[PDB]
Amino acid sequence: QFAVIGLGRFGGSICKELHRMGHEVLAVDINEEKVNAYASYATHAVIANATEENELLSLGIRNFEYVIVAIGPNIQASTLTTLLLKELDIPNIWVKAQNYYHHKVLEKIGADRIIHPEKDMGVKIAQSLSDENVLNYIDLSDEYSIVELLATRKLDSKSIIDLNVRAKYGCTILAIKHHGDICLSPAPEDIIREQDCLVIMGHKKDIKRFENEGM
Amino acid sequence: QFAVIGLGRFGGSICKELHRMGHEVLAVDINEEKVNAYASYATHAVIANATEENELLSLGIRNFEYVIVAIGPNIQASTLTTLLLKELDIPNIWVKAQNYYHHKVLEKIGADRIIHPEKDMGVKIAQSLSDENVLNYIDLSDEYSIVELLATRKLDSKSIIDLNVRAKYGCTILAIKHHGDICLSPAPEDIIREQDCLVIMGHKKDIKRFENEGM
Amino acid sequence: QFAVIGLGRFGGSICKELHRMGHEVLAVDINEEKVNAYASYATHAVIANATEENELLSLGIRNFEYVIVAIGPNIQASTLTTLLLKELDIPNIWVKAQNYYHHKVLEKIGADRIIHPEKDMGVKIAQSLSDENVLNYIDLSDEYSIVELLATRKLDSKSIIDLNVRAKYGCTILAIKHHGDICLSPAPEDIIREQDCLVIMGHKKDIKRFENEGM
Amino acid sequence: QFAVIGLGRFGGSICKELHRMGHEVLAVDINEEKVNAYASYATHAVIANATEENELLSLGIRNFEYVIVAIGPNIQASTLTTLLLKELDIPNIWVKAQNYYHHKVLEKIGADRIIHPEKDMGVKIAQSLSDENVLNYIDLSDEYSIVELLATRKLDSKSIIDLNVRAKYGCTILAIKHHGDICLSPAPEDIIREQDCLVIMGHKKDIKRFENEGM
Amino acid sequence: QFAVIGLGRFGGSICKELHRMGHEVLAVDINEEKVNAYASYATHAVIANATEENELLSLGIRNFEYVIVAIGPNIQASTLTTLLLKELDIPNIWVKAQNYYHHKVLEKIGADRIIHPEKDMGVKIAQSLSDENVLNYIDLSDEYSIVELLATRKLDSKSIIDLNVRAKYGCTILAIKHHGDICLSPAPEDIIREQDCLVIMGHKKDIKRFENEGM
Amino acid sequence: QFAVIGLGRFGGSICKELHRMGHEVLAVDINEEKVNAYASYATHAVIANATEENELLSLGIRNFEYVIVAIGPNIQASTLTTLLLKELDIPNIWVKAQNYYHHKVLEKIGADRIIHPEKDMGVKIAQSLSDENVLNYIDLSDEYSIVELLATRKLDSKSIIDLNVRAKYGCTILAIKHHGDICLSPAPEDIIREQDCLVIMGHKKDIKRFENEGM
Amino acid sequence: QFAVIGLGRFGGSICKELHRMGHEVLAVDINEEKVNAYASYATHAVIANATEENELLSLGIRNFEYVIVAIGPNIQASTLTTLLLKELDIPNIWVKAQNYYHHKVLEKIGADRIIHPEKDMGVKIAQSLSDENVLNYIDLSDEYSIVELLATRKLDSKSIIDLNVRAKYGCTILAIKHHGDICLSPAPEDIIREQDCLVIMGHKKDIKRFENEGM
Amino acid sequence: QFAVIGLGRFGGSICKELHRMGHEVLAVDINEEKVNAYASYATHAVIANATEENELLSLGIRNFEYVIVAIGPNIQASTLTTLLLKELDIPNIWVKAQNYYHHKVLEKIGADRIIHPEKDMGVKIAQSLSDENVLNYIDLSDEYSIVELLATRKLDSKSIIDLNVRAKYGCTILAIKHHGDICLSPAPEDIIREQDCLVIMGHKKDIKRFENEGM
Ligand SMILES: Nc1ncnc2c1ncn2[C@@H]1O[C@H](COP(=O)(O)OP(=O)(O)O)[C@@H](O)[C@H]1O
Ligand SMILES: Nc1ncnc2c1ncn2[C@@H]1O[C@H](COP(=O)(O)OP(=O)(O)O)[C@@H](O)[C@H]1O
Ligand SMILES: Nc1ncnc2c1ncn2[C@@H]1O[C@H](COP(=O)(O)OP(=O)(O)O)[C@@H](O)[C@H]1O
Ligand SMILES: Nc1ncnc2c1ncn2[C@@H]1O[C@H](COP(=O)(O)OP(=O)(O)O)[C@@H](O)[C@H]1O
Ligand SMILES: Nc1ncnc2c1ncn2[C@@H]1O[C@H](COP(=O)(O)OP(=O)(O)O)[C@@H](O)[C@H]1O
Ligand SMILES: Nc1ncnc2c1ncn2[C@@H]1O[C@H](COP(=O)(O)OP(=O)(O)O)[C@@H](O)[C@H]1O
Ligand SMILES: Nc1ncnc2c1ncn2[C@@H]1O[C@H](COP(=O)(O)OP(=O)(O)O)[C@@H](O)[C@H]1O
Ligand SMILES: Nc1ncnc2c1ncn2[C@@H]1O[C@H](COP(=O)(O)OP(=O)(O)O)[C@@H](O)[C@H]1O
Repeated sequence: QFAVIGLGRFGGSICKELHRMGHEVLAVDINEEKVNAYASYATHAVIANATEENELLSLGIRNFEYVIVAIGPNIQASTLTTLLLKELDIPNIWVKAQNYYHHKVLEKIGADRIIHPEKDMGVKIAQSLSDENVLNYIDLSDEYSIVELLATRKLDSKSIIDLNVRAKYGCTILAIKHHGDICLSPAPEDIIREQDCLVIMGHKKDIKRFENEGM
Repeated sequence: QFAVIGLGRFGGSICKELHRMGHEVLAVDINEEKVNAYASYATHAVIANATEENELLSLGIRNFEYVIVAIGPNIQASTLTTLLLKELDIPNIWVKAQNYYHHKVLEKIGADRIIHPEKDMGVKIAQSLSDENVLNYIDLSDEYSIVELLATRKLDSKSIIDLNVRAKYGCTILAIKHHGDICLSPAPEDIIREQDCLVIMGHKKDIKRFENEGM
Repeated sequence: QFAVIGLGRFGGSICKELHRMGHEVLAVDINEEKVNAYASYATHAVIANATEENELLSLGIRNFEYVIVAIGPNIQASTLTTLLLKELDIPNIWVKAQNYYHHKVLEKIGADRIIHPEKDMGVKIAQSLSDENVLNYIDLSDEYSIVELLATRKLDSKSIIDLNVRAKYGCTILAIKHHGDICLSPAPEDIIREQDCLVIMGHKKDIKRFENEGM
Repeated sequence: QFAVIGLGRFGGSICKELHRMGHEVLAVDINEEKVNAYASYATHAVIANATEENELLSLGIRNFEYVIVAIGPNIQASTLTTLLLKELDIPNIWVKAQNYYHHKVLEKIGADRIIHPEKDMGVKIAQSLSDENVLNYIDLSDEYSIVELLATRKLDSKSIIDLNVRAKYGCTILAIKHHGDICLSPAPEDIIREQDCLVIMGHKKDIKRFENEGM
Repeated sequence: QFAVIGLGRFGGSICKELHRMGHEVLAVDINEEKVNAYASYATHAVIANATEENELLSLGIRNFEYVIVAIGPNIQASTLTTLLLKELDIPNIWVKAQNYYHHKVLEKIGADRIIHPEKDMGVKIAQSLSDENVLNYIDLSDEYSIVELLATRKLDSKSIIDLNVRAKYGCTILAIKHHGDICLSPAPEDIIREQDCLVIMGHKKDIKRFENEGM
Repeated sequence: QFAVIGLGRFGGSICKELHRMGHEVLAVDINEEKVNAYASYATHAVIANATEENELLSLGIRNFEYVIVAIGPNIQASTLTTLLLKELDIPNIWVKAQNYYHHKVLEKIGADRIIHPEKDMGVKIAQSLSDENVLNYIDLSDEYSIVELLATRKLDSKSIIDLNVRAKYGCTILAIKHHGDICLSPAPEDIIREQDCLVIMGHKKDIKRFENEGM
Repeated sequence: QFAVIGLGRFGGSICKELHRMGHEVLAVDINEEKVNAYASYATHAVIANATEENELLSLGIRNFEYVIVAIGPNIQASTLTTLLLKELDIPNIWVKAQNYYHHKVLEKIGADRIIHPEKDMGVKIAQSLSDENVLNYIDLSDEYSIVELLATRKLDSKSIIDLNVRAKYGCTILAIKHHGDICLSPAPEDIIREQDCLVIMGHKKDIKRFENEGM
Repeated sequence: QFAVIGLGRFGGSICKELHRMGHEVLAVDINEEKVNAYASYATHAVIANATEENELLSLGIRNFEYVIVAIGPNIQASTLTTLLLKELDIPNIWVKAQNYYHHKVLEKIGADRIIHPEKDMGVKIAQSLSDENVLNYIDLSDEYSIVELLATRKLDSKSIIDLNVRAKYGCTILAIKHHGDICLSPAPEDIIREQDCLVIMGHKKDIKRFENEGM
């Protein structure tokens, strides 16, 4: 169902995680050591030169609905492999881009999805660092978002009804994680202790306001 | 306030994004072309070898609360710089890891946060790939998460009270995005049309169950 | 001014002819024997892998306004070379296509002109053999053309005013070549002897008619 | 009437085009897929080894006036087949040459015409390259020729009587192609717009002069 | 009397051996180093392209009764030269064949003898591996042959009258070579010691029988 | 029992002939086309790189008593393969040599037999040329040999007792092949007709004498 | 007393030699074949992952005064192990360095001695190549050294009092090795024959002078 | 004058040092990063596969008197390179060996010197560790050596005439290094302070005795 062509920092992780989720994955790599190392982290693992189409045919690459092209240092191999896969009518081809150029040519040669892993992780890191409180988040839209927060001393021993976010800031608390224990959709009587995870939901500026005055 | 030591695919993105957000960032790089290219995407841009202590002193690296070590292909510059920075009492040192090892030695030499961009983006892509429906998500913990979904035909013209997720699956719907318009914490009378964004919250396996039988 | 990347049956001819015309041409080839053989048929001759970018940089390939990619047996090397050249902002990139696919991908990766030598030669030869008389020709458009013909016995000792092509077929005679001697824009009194070259100009179907009934 | 022995890039084109012109063609090929692919582009299509005499006899190869030997990568099949055909008293044997040698031995073993498709296409393209404007041409002799030109801005909105080529350069304009529309033997009042096709006729050097000072 | 056109692994050996036997040989080669190296192993040695007729005339190739064409890597030079030699009415033309094809076209263009050295050496080596004992042999017919054998322990100190091959196996012993000393048509009293050469003559199967039970 | 590692002009013939004799042979070749072509001419045929040890182990090369290493274009692969086989304690390793050097290094790395096909065939052809008559022969020693001759008119209708070779020249007639029919150890009354095969045995110079005066 | 953690080209030799000298050594390796191979060349041999702390504790690694970290293929095992050992208060940790980096991080994480085997052996061999005569040497300081020299013809049959190095060049001869026989601190009457070992001692530039004018 | 084929831990150091000494060195490497990194540490630096003969010819490798083969991970490439160099009549070929086997085969294919760097460093460390005083040493022969020592407290304020090594142990003191200052061939009145460098010369076992009872 899934094929990973490059078993490196990026593709190897995709393979390992897909395998961990319970899906069947065929891992490909030109380097024998990589193939051997991911033998336990994949349904099948094969040594093959991705630059030769007949080898791809030998892999039975057409039997897959999703083929992942994760070759980083070599743009040549990346775009060429993507091309060969595009020849074989692969339904979905996802390729890692190195730069603007790579993104462009992959875009033109019919890549289904082009990923800039470092960049996207970068915006995650940037938002996570800009305000020390947010551990993680998800953007529902340009204006609205759900935010995971690290409780400070200002929130210690404070109740949900005490911190009336639903009216004063128009945001809503979703979950509280305390010492690994978790509380989903907590009742107003619940207490928030410091260093705990607080899951708020609402408008970005409003969340920023609550962060400002509340914590 | 923030310093980016490696201006590559990863660090360059962090610098550019931080600059876009309005924060002041000092970009460092041993390659002159990189420094020149990021002159417009940073408050200041300097050519310097991060492995040389006197150069670090010349940068005024101690004046920063956050220093990001993002050097990928060469572990040398990364761990050595991290070490030198740990000597200079940098409050927060965030470093990009290449493998299990890099993570280990960074962990022991006092790295405040170790990032595996390819790995985490890898698992994100993996989750996004396992189900085409999930557009984005956030993990509250090892077991609990909030998931953004792309509504299918099975969910078309269905009401929230019709899809009783709060009891049948123990999950809760948070938001519905329809043609760009957005509905936060929607009432049970609200209708979900296909191709819309559906924000569910709960246990991973339970959300998967709802995905299986519901949509 | 001109660069030939593949010194084979096709590209080698381009190089040799361009050199014969008096233009300065840099010939490239991965095969040393080929490079040696075309040393006398080029301003400069270099051994280089067209698939390696730095080698292209070493060639000073950017200093050329026209670079010809003539690699036949390997589609990989062809599209790859075209790609690398497209990176280096080469003004005009002309590439040999092997098949429909090759034409497509070259088209998408920004090839300025795509040549099917076999095909065009095929149609030229097809028109040349279909009619025993046609020695050569040029197509002005999809419908109109100028045709060179070999005079038969039916045309022997016939005058231009006798063979009134300007009215009977709407075509015009341009030149008559007799025993090597040549007559341009001949007067109606001129005589056409057999085995001579006759240059007619007009519509294809009309020329075919004149061929059918006249000669 | 016509037989094509090699259905490749070259011979396949000859077969397809000949079939398109309305002539009856028998296509031969050692490869079954090729034979199948040209079933629709030929009167008949047969699987046969051109190096085997009895197979040639089985084809009824003697019933043809023109047999085309187009086998490229393998000189063996080409010269051997040509030889067998010369034995069977084939009226016209046309063979594709790979190099100087192939031309030589085909010449000696009684080939009626030896074709270097890449070479001639090469010189055609070469003349097309020396001047960007010339789209096509025909040489009447060593000194005289008819040339098709691409009108530049210098020729825009210019009349034929304005560009007095018949006296100033001794050349004559034959046709003007404007937006696909075509004008044969145009009157001096006619206007030439840029990017149009201009058909001049005369001496090579004179045409070059007109190209130089005029456009 | 003898001319060697290709001074390689094959032709060079022929030249050297013919020269060693006392015959006068003219060695030809396009490579100067070869010509220099075979100067001492030939009556005369000349640098010449065997594909050029005027050079062949300059060699005085017609003055030779035997001309050997030994060019391996290039089928071109071989068949073309053979052709030119056939034009010049050379009495005997012997050419080395590369494959079935080379044999075919040489056969048709009037080669006096076509040699497949590797192949015939192949059957000799095949017999040499098939039987541990035979040092050399000659086939009189499809069924009858003369065989040279290496004496084993089973033949040590055995007399000819002891090994009655003329009646028991119907074969006849011809010669015995002992420590370089040689005995032709030996008398029945003669002794055969091990590691000596034994020359038997008769039917193949019978010789095999004698090998089986005797030695 | 027998393994052929290089399926070319030399090794392929060894394989084919060994197979023809009825022995079981495993053919190896890195080129798939070669392996396919010799599938019918071998017990088993495998695609394998002879320079790779694990592949050799996969072949079960140790199960063979005779392994033939025949490499023409690449001396490296030859000596390396011979080396690996010598490591695996192969009883008999026979290798084709390209030159003196190759012979030396093969000699030192423990090659069991080194064959120069061109050389030996060269001297055989040389003796075949020295005398137009000799069809075949075998050398018993440096001075003594058995020779096969093509009878001329001088020997026509001559009896063995008429041509007293046993006394006048000290050589002995062994066999006469007459119209394909064969006579072994013929009686003195037997007649020799021209164009028949005559098998003489004796001293080289004496045989030459008999050729001189007799035929 | 001594523990060798990596049994490769470097560490294996250390273990074998230390064992040969009579010291007790515990050899460690993650590879079972290596551990088995060095069972006879060590007091004890154990299979263990040097990156796993509990395994190190199981080894009783604290009971050793000297632990050698020689792991080649990856910096990971080396620095991580060195780190763990520095944690466990190992008295002496000597580690093989891969590059400048490895040296740096080992230096900072408290490595007692960092070895560049290739670097030092490389510069020694380099000295052996720059001057063919010097077989070996040792540097007492930046300026002074003892050098072993290979006697040339210029030194043949020369006496020590003849070559007054102690006064003319300020260097002193220490030993003369002749045909394996050795003379320590030789008297001025002793003779030096060519191809013998000559042990000089003094200033580098002075030794170079003596080499220049003397030999 | 010197060529380095492998720019790794070993060969790279040789190149750098040879360049540092003032000699001209041509550095070769199949990896571009290595070639670029050693551009400043060599007269010339080239990307080339050492296993390809024509590339070696292109390098002008024959123009060198010394060619160093330093390729570690691939024994194949090593021996093949050594082989090709042996073909080109290179005067001196020095190769790094990986193991006993490699040493053997390099020995047989005509390697001029075979180096095991790690082994020698291993034995050096082995001698250096039993007694901390030995910093370094040199073996004059199997039995005799010169040793550099670190003076202990037992040697503090002791005179040369006090420590009569020339008679009691048969060894001779050569030099004393005190605070960086150096004394060559010191007089018996000279004093040795602890932790100073003491250069002894004599028999290995005797030196060991002196170390045991004396220091
Ligand atoms: N030509 C090729 N064919 C097949 N696989 C390749 C080729 N080139 C590189 N790879 C594989 O791609 C991987 C690249 O990994 P890496 O450089 O870490 O990229 P990323 O950072 O995207 O993971 C390597 O593990 C390598 O085995
Ligand atoms: N010692 C050093 N000092 C300063 N900058 C360095 C040093 N080593 C590497 N760099 C810089 O770090 C950058 C690494 O970027 P890149 O390889 O793209 O990392 P990633 O792939 O993680 O984005 C390079 O542009 C380089 O200039
Ligand atoms: N990667 C490459 N880099 C440079 N030159 C190449 C490469 N691959 C092939 N070539 C050259 O291209 C030529 C191919 O010529 P050929 O196959 O005859 O094409 P055509 O039939 O169009 O002339 C060869 O001579 C070869 O040397
Ligand atoms: N012996 C043969 N008999 C018949 N057809 C052949 C023989 N050998 C080759 N062919 C055909 O000739 C074609 C060669 O085409 P190709 O190599 O593309 O030539 P070119 O490059 O000149 O177009 C192949 O499709 C093959 O099927
Ligand atoms: N056109 C030619 N004219 C003369 N000599 C030639 C020509 N072409 C090749 N040769 C010679 O033939 C030799 C080929 O030898 P080789 O390849 O070893 O053949 P073989 O393996 O049959 O001995 C080369 O040394 C070359 O000098
Ligand atoms: N490294 C290798 N491993 C295995 N087979 C090889 C290798 N290199 C070449 N070969 C095979 O050897 C054959 C070469 O045969 P050829 O050059 O005809 O030798 P000969 O002239 O002795 O017949 C090729 O068909 C090729 O498949
Ligand atoms: N994590 C580990 N724990 C223990 N031993 C290891 C580990 N990783 C590698 N080794 C051993 O270290 C040895 C390294 O040898 P080698 O690669 O030759 O290094 P070098 O070239 O520095 O001598 C290998 O034999 C391997 O068995
Ligand atoms: N086939 C090859 N041709 C040329 N250079 C090579 C080849 N294979 C490896 N190399 C080079 O040899 C070097 C190997 O060095 P390394 O593995 O560090 O050995 P060592 O540690 O003994 O120096 C690498 O830098 C690599 O670029």
